[PDB]
Amino acid sequence: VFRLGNAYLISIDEIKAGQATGRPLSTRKASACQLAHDQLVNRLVFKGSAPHK
Amino acid sequence: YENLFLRPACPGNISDTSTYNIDGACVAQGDIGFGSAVQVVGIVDGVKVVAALPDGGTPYGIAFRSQYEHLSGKILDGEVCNVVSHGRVWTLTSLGEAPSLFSKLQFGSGGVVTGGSGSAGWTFAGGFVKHEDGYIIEVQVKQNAFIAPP
Amino acid sequence: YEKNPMNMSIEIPEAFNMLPAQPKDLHFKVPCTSKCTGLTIYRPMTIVLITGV
Amino acid sequence: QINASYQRDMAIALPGMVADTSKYNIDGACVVNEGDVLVGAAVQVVQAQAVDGHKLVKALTTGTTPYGVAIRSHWQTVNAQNQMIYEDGGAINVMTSGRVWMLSKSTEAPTFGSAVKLDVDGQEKSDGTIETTWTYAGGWTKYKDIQLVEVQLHQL
Amino acid sequence: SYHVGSFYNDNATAKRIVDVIPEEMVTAGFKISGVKDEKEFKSLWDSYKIDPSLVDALCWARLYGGAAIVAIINDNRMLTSPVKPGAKLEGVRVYDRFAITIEKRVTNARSPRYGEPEIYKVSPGDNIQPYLIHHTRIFIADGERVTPQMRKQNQGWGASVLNKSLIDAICDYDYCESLATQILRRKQQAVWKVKGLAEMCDDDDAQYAARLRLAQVDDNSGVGRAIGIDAETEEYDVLNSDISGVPEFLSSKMDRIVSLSGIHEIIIKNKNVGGVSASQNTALETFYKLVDRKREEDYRPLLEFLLPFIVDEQEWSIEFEPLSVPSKKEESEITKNNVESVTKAITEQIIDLEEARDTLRSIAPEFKLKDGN
Amino acid sequence: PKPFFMSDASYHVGSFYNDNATAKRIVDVIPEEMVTAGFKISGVKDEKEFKSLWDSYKIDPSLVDALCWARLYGGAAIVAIINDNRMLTSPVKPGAKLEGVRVYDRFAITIEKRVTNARSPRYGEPEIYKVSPGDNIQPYLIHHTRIFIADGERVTPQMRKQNQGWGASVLNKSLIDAICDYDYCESLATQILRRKQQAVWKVKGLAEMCDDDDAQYAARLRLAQVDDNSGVGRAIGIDAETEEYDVLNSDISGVPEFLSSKMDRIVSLSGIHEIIIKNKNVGGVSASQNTALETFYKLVDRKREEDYRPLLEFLLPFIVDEQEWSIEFEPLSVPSKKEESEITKNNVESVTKAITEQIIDLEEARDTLRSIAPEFKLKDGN
Repeated sequence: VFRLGNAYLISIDEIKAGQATGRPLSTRKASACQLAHDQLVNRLVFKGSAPHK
Repeated sequence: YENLFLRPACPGNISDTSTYNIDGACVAQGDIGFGSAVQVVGIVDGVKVVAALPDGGTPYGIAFRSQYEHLSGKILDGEVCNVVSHGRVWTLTSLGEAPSLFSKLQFGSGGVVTGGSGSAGWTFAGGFVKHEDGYIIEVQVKQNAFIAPP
Repeated sequence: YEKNPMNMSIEIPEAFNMLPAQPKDLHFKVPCTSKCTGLTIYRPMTIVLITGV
Repeated sequence: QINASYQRDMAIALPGMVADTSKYNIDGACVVNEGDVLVGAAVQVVQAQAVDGHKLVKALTTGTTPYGVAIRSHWQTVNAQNQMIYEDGGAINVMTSGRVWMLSKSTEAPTFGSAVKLDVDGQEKSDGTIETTWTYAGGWTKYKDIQLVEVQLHQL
Repeated sequence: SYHVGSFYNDNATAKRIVDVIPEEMVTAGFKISGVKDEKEFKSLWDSYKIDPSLVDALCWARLYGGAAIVAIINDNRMLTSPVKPGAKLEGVRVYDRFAITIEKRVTNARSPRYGEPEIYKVSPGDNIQPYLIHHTRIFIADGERVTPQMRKQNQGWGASVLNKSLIDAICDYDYCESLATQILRRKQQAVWKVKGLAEMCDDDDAQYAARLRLAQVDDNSGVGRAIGIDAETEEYDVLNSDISGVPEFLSSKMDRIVSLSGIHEIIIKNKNVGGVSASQNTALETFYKLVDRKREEDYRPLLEFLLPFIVDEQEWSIEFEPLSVPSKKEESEITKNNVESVTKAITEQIIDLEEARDTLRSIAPEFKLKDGN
Repeated sequence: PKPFFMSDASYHVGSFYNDNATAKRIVDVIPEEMVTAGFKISGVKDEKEFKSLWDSYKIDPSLVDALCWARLYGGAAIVAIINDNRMLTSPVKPGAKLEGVRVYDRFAITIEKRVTNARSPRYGEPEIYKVSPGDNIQPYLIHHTRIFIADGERVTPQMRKQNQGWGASVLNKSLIDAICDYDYCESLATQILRRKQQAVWKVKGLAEMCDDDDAQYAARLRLAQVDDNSGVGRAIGIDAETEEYDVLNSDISGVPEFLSSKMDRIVSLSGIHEIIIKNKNVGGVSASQNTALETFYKLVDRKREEDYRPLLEFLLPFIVDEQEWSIEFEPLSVPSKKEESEITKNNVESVTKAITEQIIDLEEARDTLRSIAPEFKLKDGN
């Protein structure tokens, strides 16, 4: 069994910054991580990893 | 994504909040003044014994200003001492004019900055102000920069 | 020697305590501190040390 | 018929155990390749994946360049030969900066602030042939028949 | 400028202007009509003790312009499905504006509920998964009224009470105080003319000794002291300036603060007028007018959202107790007047004992009475 | 640039409080009145024994100071030990026992156990508390039922989560520096008073003598001696050619108004008004301090309902054995013989002026009469 992980950065100024409409930058950056995790799981299933056996 | 500046600008204190390291498990032999380079003369039980820089030594860090540990005004013999091993710090100097930015500093006797043409070591960080008919400079200390001669 | 706090003492101004854990990426750091002074002999001549036994 | 009391001291170091909470940096995105490594030994990097990003590491050999030292971990290490090692095809915790206790083969205390030299098998030695840029941090102790030294590392 | 949280938790004036109304409003209390008795109602109310949640919920609703509350009901179903009729709940908790989002949209022609969101997604954080909530369990509290051409840009949510006009009105006050302190510091100056003083080179013991002498001399000047000078070489003069009108300027700034706020001085400055003895009562009743006028528009919907989950009785009404400070002597006299009014002339018509007693404790007395005939 | 061993806000706020008297007043002038106002309980058979237990337990000063540090430090903890045959870590079964109460400040309490079970609505709150007073006593663990945490003022949740769910001090930086500027202005005012008048004496050649000389010492001694003896009824002689004697003066005005404005800012920023913080009546009106005090009682009541009562339902069920009861607060109004005499005569005539023709009988008439607290004693009976 293996473990997976990543991280993201955000600043208080960009938290302050507002947009006319659309999902907030923090929410988009948080959804990107989940999408990356799912894509990596799919890639591990369908392509493998030689160094990790 | 930026680094904040630190306001009081006195000798012996830190000038920025960038990555720094403070080695607080040390003791002093002799007397040391805030803002001077120190050297490691020995190790006892995980404690480093430091003294003021002589001729021929390799500097290890710079004494750091604290308002609880040192009630006298300087560091006294047999006292626990704070030493900065990595970061930007204000140092006493005997120079007259500011050296070139990012040059290599050279330490005279007593742990004062007197040269700006060294081969390797600590570097000038761009700060140069005046203290007491003398000046203060800003040095960037790195951990493995000066290596003890075999 | 004569056991009486008026002659010798060992004092503990602060007992052992654990500071709150500082989190980092995927681990924690838990520091601890305490204070002590050692042995202070206010009234000497009440202690006899026989050496070379 | 008088009472008695006894006093005993713990040991102060272990192989691969982190010396203190000063500046340190840990690489956890590596994978061991072609064998197993010892907790408290230097390792070398073969290649770095361009897209995947995982580094491939193995035990230090002759003519190579050190990159870091594997550290202790009660969860990622496997127990063999009465010691913790990292078996092949698993994530490894390399240390790239900081103070750490390393296995040594020397017989005399070193000089504080001097450069470190290693053996061909990743164990420090006072007169090794591999030259590094790490330094001695002053520590020098001994566990039960095991010799440990405190070494300070900076980023390559 | 825009980080309202700093304004809230640093300046006390913003704290007051955002906090003073809702907490006093809720602590005023309310009464319900159509119920068999009130002792059990008050017992269940102060057993549940949800008023801190109501207070801070209304607080962030006023501040951020939007907030949500969820009440969890004792029911054996998943929290996504709707509710069968009943009167149950075991907990109430509030989330601020940022943790709430609409999830699925209903716009069907038959229901007049079209355009009213049906399902919400809530993301509290605290390493727990965001979840989905049906509308019937939650009530969204918005800020104040705004034009639709910003309502639909703000995703159907209100606005903060701290508009930029009030923000900079608060901001320049501290600027004025700092300038006042500076002007007070700069009342007078002393000048010491010494020909050739410029000829000295700097960072020298000469000027160090000179300024030390200046310290010694000026530390001991005063009414009963005189200082000697040399006429030919150097002289010593003093200049001064006056101060006036600064208190009036500051008072005008505070008056503008109050005017742009909308709650008046006996509440903001906390300073009595002093020159009149009986106008503060009218000032406070005007404050009571404004707070009740604002209460009717927001506090009531909370009540009719929450009560149908506690009351099993069929039909009821809500009354707001007139928020006035009562008082022993005056309340004793009003009880006198009411007790003589209730039975002074009723003895001659069909108004009988059973309804007379109902009337006499319908008005809340200090006179207890056992239930009976 | 901070020490790791423990925070410094402790030292800052503690030193400022124990130093400045205005801090004493601003952080103590509310809670003691709030608690000493008293309260009543209804649904209870009698109140004499209730008062007997209350003043036999006499934990009121502990409560006072507990609320004091809750206001000051932003957090305080109060623990009541119960008479039971179980380990102090274990929960508390229903009962009416208590034998000791004691209070710690913000710094001695930490969280130990947290549960997020979906079944209970209690998930997400400290189950067990670690208490570490120090005083060479090992830190120990207390169940949730035994600890009550007194908090200060509400803060935004993004800061509440940063401050481990604990409030902030009543002394914010604006209040602190507003208080600080007063003393600086006071010192400036004293300096202005000192520098009202200055006398100068110029004599050609005084520059010729060099420092630390007997001639200069004698000259300055003579200057001091003569300056001592000058005045209205005495004259000083000088030489026309070689000496001049000048005097300079300046005016002072507006200083009392400036200080009054500073105090106005202090009272407005504090929230407690003048006749209680400045402690000076306006004097120009006879009956406006009455409305001032009634507004003060209004504010103390509106805040008191939010903090004092939780102590009541935390502690009372441990001493009251009855099933149901109600808590009511005394109206904060100083009574007076006269006015209480008229109110009691009005109440006694209202209770039996017209009840003589209804079913209102003596058993409830006496209850009504002695419910509104009279000075007319009446033992129990028919």
